[PDB]
Amino acid sequence: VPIQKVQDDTKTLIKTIVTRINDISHTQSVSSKQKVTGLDFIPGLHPILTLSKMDQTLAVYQQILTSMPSRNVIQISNDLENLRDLLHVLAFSKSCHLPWASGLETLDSLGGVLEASGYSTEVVALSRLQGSLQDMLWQLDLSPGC
Amino acid sequence: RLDGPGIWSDWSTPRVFTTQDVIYFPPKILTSVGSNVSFHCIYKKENKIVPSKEIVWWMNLAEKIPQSQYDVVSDHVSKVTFFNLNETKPRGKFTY
Repeated sequence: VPIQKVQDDTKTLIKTIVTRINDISHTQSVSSKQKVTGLDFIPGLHPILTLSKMDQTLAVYQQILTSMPSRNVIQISNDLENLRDLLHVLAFSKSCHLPWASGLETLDSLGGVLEASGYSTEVVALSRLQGSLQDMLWQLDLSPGC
Repeated sequence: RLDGPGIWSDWSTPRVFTTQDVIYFPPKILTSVGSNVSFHCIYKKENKIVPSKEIVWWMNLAEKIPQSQYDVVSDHVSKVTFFNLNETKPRGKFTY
């Protein structure tokens, strides 16, 4: 397993998800950094310093995206899974043992927001995902640690 | 029975309706091109009804509505008035 190739592919998957969100016109007009109350469970821009943090963040995003009926969103969830797997192989090449992140146990609340306001959940989840991926991409050269 | 010595029915099954923060009235408007529509809202913050001067309105979370459109109907409630409406352009599945 080439380490350099895996690192570049990890970069690529992150850029890939970011660009996908860029294609989604309604998400572009929405501020990534902006805080919206109720959506706090979604892992938005809050410093993601380490690989385990990245893994749990991506896991929660996958869990949220899986529940929303949209063709683009299902794939984004899949991309997030592959990104997690890439992080796991990098952690292996670095001699780190990454436990497989479960999603949020606290999904019993997400149903309410999905029912009441689908639009808010989708736009927030996508814009915060794009932001989180951008800082992850920035930090992946900084020699990320476990 | 309205007329005469009617017996009362039993009570209906109780129905509980627990409201959520923030009120829109109306919740939805179905209209045609060229009409005028206005919305009113109340914003509840930590079991308190905020003053109307504080309330600001937004469209699709993209941008703030110009201040000229706002009208203060009352101390608790704020209102926006739209004129010469243009067709809503659909974003993905959403028509409105």
